Amino acid sequence: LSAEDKKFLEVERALKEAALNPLRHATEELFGDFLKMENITEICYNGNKVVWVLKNNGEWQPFDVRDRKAFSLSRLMHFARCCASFKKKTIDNYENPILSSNLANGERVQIVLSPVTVNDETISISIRIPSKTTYPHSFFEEQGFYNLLDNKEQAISAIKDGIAIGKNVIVCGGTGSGKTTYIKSIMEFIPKEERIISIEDTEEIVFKHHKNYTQLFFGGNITSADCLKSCLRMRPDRIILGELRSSEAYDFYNVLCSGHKGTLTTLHAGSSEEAFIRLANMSSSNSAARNIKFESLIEGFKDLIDMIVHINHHKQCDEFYIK
Amino acid sequence: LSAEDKKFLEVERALKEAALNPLRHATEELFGDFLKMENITEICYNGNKVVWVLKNNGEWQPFDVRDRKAFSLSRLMHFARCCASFKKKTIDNYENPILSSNLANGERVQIVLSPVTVNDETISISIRIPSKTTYPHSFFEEQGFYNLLDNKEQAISAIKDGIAIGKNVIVCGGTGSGKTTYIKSIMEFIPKEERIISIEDTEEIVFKHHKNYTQLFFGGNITSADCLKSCLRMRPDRIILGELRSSEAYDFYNVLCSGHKGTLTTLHAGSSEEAFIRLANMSSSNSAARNIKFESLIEGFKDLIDMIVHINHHKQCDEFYIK
Amino acid sequence: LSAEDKKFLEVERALKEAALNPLRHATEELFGDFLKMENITEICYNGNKVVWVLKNNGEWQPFDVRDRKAFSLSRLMHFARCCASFKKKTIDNYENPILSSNLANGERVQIVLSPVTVNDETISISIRIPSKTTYPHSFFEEQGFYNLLDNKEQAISAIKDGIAIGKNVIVCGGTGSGKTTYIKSIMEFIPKEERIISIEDTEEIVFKHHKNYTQLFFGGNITSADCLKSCLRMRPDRIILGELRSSEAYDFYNVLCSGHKGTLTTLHAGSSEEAFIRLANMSSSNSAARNIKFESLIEGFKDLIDMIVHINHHKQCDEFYIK
Amino acid sequence: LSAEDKKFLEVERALKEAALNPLRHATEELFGDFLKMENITEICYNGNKVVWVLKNNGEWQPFDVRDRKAFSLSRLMHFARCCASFKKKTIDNYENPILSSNLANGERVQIVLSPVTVNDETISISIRIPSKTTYPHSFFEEQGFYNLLDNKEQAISAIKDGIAIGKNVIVCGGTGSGKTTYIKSIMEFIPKEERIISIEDTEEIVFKHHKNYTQLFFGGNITSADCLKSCLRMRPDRIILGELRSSEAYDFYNVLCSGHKGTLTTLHAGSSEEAFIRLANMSSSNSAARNIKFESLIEGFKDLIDMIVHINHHKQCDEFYIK
Amino acid sequence: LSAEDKKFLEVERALKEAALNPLRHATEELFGDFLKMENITEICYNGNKVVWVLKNNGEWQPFDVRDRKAFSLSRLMHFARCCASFKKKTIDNYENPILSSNLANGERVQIVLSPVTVNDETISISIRIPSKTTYPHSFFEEQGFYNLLDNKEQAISAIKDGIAIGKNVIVCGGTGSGKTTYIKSIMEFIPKEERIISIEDTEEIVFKHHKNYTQLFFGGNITSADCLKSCLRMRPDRIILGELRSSEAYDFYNVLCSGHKGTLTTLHAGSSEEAFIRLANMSSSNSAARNIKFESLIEGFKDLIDMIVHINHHKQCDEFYIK
Amino acid sequence: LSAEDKKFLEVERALKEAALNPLRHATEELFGDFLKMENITEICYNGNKVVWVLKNNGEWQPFDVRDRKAFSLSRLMHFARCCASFKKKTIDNYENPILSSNLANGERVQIVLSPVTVNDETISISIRIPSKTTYPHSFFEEQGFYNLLDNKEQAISAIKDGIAIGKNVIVCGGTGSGKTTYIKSIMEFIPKEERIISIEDTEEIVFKHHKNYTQLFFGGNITSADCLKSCLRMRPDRIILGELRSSEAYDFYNVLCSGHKGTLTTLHAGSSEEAFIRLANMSSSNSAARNIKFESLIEGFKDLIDMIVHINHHKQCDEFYIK
Ligand SMILES: Nc1ncnc2c1ncn2[C@@H]1O[C@H](COP(=O)(O)OP(=O)(O)O)[C@@H](O)[C@H]1O
Ligand SMILES: Nc1ncnc2c1ncn2[C@@H]1O[C@H](COP(=O)(O)OP(=O)(O)O)[C@@H](O)[C@H]1O
Ligand SMILES: Nc1ncnc2c1ncn2[C@@H]1O[C@H](COP(=O)(O)OP(=O)(O)O)[C@@H](O)[C@H]1O
Ligand SMILES: Nc1ncnc2c1ncn2[C@@H]1O[C@H](COP(=O)(O)OP(=O)(O)O)[C@@H](O)[C@H]1O
Repeated sequence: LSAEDKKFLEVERALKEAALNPLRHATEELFGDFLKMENITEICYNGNKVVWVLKNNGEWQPFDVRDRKAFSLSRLMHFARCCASFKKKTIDNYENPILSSNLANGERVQIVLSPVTVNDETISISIRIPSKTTYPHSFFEEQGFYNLLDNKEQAISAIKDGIAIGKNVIVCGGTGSGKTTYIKSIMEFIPKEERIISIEDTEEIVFKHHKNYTQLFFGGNITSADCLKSCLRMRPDRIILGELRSSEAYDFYNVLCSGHKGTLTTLHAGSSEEAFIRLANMSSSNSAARNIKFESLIEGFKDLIDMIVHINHHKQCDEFYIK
Repeated sequence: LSAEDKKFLEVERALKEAALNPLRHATEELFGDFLKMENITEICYNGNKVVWVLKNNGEWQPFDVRDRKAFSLSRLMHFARCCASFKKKTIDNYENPILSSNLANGERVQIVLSPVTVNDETISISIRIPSKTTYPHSFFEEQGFYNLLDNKEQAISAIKDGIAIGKNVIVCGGTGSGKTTYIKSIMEFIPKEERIISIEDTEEIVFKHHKNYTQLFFGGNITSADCLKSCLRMRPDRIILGELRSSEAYDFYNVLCSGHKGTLTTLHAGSSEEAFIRLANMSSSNSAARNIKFESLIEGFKDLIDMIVHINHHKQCDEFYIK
Repeated sequence: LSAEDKKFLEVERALKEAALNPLRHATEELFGDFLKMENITEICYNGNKVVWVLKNNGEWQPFDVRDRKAFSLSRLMHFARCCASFKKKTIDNYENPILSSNLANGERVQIVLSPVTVNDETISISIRIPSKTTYPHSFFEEQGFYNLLDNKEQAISAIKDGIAIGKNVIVCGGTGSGKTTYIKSIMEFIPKEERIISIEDTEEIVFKHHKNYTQLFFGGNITSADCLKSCLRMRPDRIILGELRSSEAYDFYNVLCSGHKGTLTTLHAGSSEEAFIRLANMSSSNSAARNIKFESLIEGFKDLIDMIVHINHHKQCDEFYIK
Repeated sequence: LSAEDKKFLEVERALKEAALNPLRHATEELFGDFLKMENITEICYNGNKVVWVLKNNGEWQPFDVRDRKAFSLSRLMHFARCCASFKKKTIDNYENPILSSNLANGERVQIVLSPVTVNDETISISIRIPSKTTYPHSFFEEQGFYNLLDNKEQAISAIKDGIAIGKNVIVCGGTGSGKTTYIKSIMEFIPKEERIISIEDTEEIVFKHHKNYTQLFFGGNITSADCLKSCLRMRPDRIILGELRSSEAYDFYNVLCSGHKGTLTTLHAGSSEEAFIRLANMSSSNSAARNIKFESLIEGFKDLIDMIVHINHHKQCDEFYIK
Repeated sequence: LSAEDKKFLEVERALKEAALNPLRHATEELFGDFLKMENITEICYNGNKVVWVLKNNGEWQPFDVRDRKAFSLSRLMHFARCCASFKKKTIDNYENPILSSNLANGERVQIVLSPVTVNDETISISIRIPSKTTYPHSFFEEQGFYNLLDNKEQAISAIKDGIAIGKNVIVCGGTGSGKTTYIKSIMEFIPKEERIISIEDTEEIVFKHHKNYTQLFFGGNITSADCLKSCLRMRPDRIILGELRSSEAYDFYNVLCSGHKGTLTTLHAGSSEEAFIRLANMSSSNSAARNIKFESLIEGFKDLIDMIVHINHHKQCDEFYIK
Repeated sequence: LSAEDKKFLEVERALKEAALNPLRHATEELFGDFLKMENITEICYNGNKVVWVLKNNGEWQPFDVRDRKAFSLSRLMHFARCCASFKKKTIDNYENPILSSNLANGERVQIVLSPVTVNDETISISIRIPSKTTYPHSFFEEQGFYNLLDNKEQAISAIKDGIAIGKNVIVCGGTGSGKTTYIKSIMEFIPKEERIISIEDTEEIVFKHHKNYTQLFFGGNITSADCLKSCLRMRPDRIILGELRSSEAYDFYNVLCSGHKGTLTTLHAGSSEEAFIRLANMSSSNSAARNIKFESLIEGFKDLIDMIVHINHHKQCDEFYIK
């Protein structure tokens, strides 16, 4: 069937390779050395002959690229153009100086040009590196993930036993704090017989304890809401929503309201209460919420969310809310 | 008259068989062995050479299909196209990677293609098997359906008598819990002299006690609201609405507010209170509810619903709300 | 003037006869025997060779039509097609499987086809028979219409004296309970010098005690609201609104608010209070109500409605609300 | 200048007489005898060979017209067409069976045709006779207008003096009660030095005490709001708004809120309180009121209206609300 | 530069003169004698051979123009046509019988024609004469502007010292009461070093104590809001808003909310509190206010307005609100 | 690489210089002497042969330009056109008499022409000079910036330490008070290791303590919301939003609600409380805020804003709100 399968994919593969190879070459040329670096979370070029890399230890390390032709205005613009085209977009110095796209393997990219940047010779690029490593929960415990807590042994038992039972857990905190890395490690305590369905923007979640699952990805014309809606027609036991953002908020609400089994999700929020308040906000941005009261929404989540885990800028839990 | 009926149906039957036979063959070809299985509730192929089946006992059973040509990419894709075309739709790797359709006999089907799936060689399919068996209420009793209740004899008498009198009953719980199977066995206590009108998507309700009845089905351009609206112009005694979903919620509301006799329906809700809240929500998503207060809607349902029955994940009633 | 009047109507009559005669023949062919039956309220064909008739005594009587060619698929489809065309509509197995229309003399008809009905050989038809008989109030008294009341002689005097004075009365209850038949009998106590204007969908109201009146009928492009609005420009003493349904609700509201004389109307409602609540609902579905509070509407009707009469399924008054 | 004025008006007069004379003849032909009658308030033909006239004493008088060619269907229809065309409209048995128009001299006219009327041979017409007579306030006093009041001398002094000072007065009650006739006689107490601007549909208000004034009439594309808006740009002292209807309500509100001197108007309301509620309602039907609370609107009118006068069906004041 | 400047304006001047001269001649012909009159505030022609002039002493003085050809229908229509054209409008007896325009020097004009006026030979015209005289504050004091006050010397010191400091003052009252004349006189107490920017419809404000200022005027396609918005980009010390009316209300609100320096404005209102209520009303008519509460708006103005001055119909202050 | 960079920029530079040089000459020609002046904040020409300059000490200084050809009407008009064309706009005496644009180096410019100005020979121009100087925090201290406070040493320590920790600070006051100059000097206390991203209209913020940063500018089709939205996809540590205006308010809100690190911004508000109210207002003008309560928005900001600093018209802090 492989031979017969190769002829089946021949046309579609060919079309991707023609569109992606120019971008694979430009990406390696400019950022190969940096994308090879260990424990990095972001790479940024500020348009001034210096590349800034952000380590997981919260430190920014600059690199001089003054003597490289890859950081020549014409090479940078080629790269930008390869990025836009890959996602069927355009980037120019008029109606499209800001561009959102992805590299060949999925990492998100943000490019800005003149007139939006300070001047003529300044091109701005920033790439976000996905969570590509899985640390076992045991590791978190050893690194003292729960030490800033008063009920350390109570937190560690609520998480493990809570998720085994299928409670709706939310992991929140600021960017690059470890939310995605954390939800991944706790998937250990989901029974191995559970059917799991994930909704992501970029492949990050790995399945090492489950054989019955399906990954769903959004982008371009397929929204997050589309996937979630499709997900409900695919009989899941658990639903892992990569991260909440906007209108998906409301659709998420109803999924908890139909009394559905254990949902895992990440979200940007400063604390438990800022979360319950943030869930109501994002939820109002979606049409089918107009006739619903803000207090009605906040009181809903507070009744459906079984536990919230917040993480500070030092990658440690400093609040373990439980209902 | 059968000779004349046959010539009357000649053109429509020919058009359906032309469009449905490519589908019947492909469906048999891939899932014939699985659709023959007993006591199943779902069939899922996760695009990785294994077919997962969900049994009524809540267990998933994997089946290896590595040495089958039916699960070859070209054969799967032929099946997907046959699924789309049957419902006058299209499925492709661009603007239509997600598809909702039905098999020849009604079972709902969900298909996802790349770029939404994880990759190029991954096609995801999931089929939902309808409630095709009728178990007599006596059977539920014997299986200990009400054993988890403090008022067992009181519940069993509220149901039998309540429904004989024509009270508005609702059965909620999660997917595959047995709500449809339950409302079916309960129809025994509806007087045989009652005209019954049902509204379903897939044929599931059988009539073994009633001779005066009409079934209405929705799909495509015909909404559930449409059938409900036609229903009211058909003079029913009882109305069985297969399952509440979005906009129908509000039309449902009015039918209760007009004093109408015993309505029976199913809903996805975690509990009595979550139901009263859920009915208010879905009811707000429909236009002619704009000027209505959420508190007005929730209390309206509370006064009109005579009794709610919730079912856990073990197929047992764990709450018998009565007004 | 009759000769000169016949030539005036010649063209319009001819056009109706060409359109209505095919329907007069098809109607007699299939349902003549049933439309001749005494004390019936509805006739239904479920598409299974049996015609069900509903008696005023609440009993359904089946009739076997297995040996009739009028109930042949081709004869049934002809009938359906004659119904649609008469109201300038279309009925088919695609975008128009549900049809609402009327027979030649006004009775409302509801036809449903495949794919909405269960299958290929099932055509559903249901005809509602209008109130065509007038029972004198005395009759209601003799049949014990008010016996289930604690203040029987008080009810009988409030109705008679109340309507003589011109109070806003509402008759409510479920379908086929006798609301229309009741409002008709009480018209006896409206002074014979009153100018009366009725708004109906189907001619049912007769005038045996009044000489100064005008009947108004709605349908197709002329809504109920249109008639009511026209009615207010025709100087009425009393207004008899056949039955409240939707947007007419609000227009009805203002008619009571301008402090207008005695209005009679029927409505589907389970009880007094469900009525005041139902009047507010229907009233919000009409645009010019957006800026009005639900409590503002309910409190209005409660101040303008002078008495409500509710009727149960046994055709007896079981609640006589008075303000 | 009259010779030059005549040539200036030649083309417009010719165009009006061409369009109005077919109407003057048909109107004379059918209703000449009835429009000559004294003390009438309405003329109705119910399509059944009888013309009903409503006298100021509240009695209806029938007149047999069975042997008149004017009430022949073709002659009635000619009259209807002449009515429609005069106001650049159309009347037919399809999309325009209901017509609102005016006779040559202004009287409003309402015409209804089949299918809206009961049948083919039924044409309904109703004509409203304007307040064409002025009775001096002294006459109202002599007829016992205020005899139903506890504070007779106090009412009669509040009116005379109140209006002399310029307070905002409203006259309400039902159709044909005498509100317009009342506000007319009351104008006696408005100082003769006041510039008065009126807004009517039909000419009814006469000026026997004032020399500085301008009349504004609305109809067709010119709304009441239009005239009110122009009015404010004409520097009035007093404003007489013939009668409040829909949207004008809100524009009316603002005029009171700007401190403007004594406004006089008529409204259809059952009582003082029903008026304050009715003004809030009609005021909400106009856009620029969306963001205004119903309680805000009701209280606004209460503080601004200086005195309301209600009139029963016997043409007597039965409530004299003063602030 | 004057010679070079004349050639620069040659084309635009020529175009205005061709459009304005016909109107300069028609205006002098009909109203020259009246526009020359001293202390007048309005001139009105009611279409009945009499011109009414309104003196500042509140008296209307009629003038007979029966023997003038300028008041011939053809001369009046020429004048009307010259007015419409000047503002690029049209005036006729169909879709444009109401016209708002201005004479050559700015005065506002309102013309109404048949069918809106009573009849065929009646043309209505009304011209408002702008405040063209500046009385020094001392004069107001001598005429006893503050005598009806209990704290006369307190009022006179609050106004003088308050405006010197830059407090937000509002002058209100009815038309022709002296609001504009009053704000003009108090500009004496604005420090002469202040940059002043006015927003007017008609030039009325004079600058006799300030050298650094710019006048802004609205009309046609340039709204009041446009000017105010432009004004905020022209670094003003004080802002004098000729008069508040509608949507400008809200824009005005924000200008006070950004904590901006001393604003002077006039408004039509019966009293202090009617003003705070009127400011909230007009403010809601502007889109960007939808999500703001009426009580939220009223409480805002009440916190930002430092003092209100109301004037009665005798040109005297009868209420001096201070916060 | 500079040779290749030059050829890469050849076409864009040529296009800008073609469009910008006519502007550089005209600008030099009229305002060269004034743009060279020290410590100015605005330049205004009021169309009357005098140029007004506003000095940092709040004084306006007039300069006579009567004998200059640059202020000739044709030369001023050439300059206006050059201003409009540079920003792809048009300025004329019809539909575009008001213009908002910028000079060659960024300074904002506002131009008004007749009919908006008082007359034909009057062209109004006003130029805003950007904060182009950086004064060290120590300088503010020496000038007595905090001397008007009761808690001087407490304010000076809350600022230094507060900002070092990353609290959300806001600087408000009126135009030209020194908010931008203040936030600039305060950046000293932001750790040098922080990645800073700024959003301005005109380049004003300098970076003398930070090496990792990116500037974003908005104008034309690129909104402030756009840059803020791109900003969040660039991984900043601190975000400096030049100044809050309309819609950005709400996007700003969310950024605070996501727990994001220390944001610094400027706003036009009279005081702390006026700010919290002002943030709620501007935030409501943006769509996705519809379903949010004004009280919900005001309290949201209060909990998230860590400290507000207001500045009077003498360039001194007169209120130091801390949470
Ligand atoms: N009480 C029961 N005992 C054994 N099997 C059951 C029972 N109730 C339902 N089932 C089986 O479980 C499956 C799911 O039931 P169904 O009524 O369709 O669920 P729901 O509508 O709530 O998703 C069916 O195939 C049915 O035959
Ligand atoms: N006080 C009165 N006495 C006798 N006749 C009256 C009196 N008031 C009104 N009428 C007559 O009654 C009719 C209706 O009066 P009108 O003022 O037009 O009523 P409304 O505007 O309230 O409908 C008129 O023809 C008028 O001449
Ligand atoms: N104090 C005063 N004494 C005499 N005449 C005045 C006085 N104040 C105003 N007037 C005159 O009265 C008229 C009132 O108009 P105006 O001042 O513009 O008031 P508003 O804007 O409120 O209509 C003007 O023609 C003005 O010249
Ligand atoms: N504390 C200060 N002392 C002296 N001059 C100042 C001070 N603060 C600001 N300035 C000057 O005043 C002008 C306006 O300051 P700026 O920060 O741009 O105001 P804002 O943004 O609030 O309008 C600038 O030209 C600046 O150089």
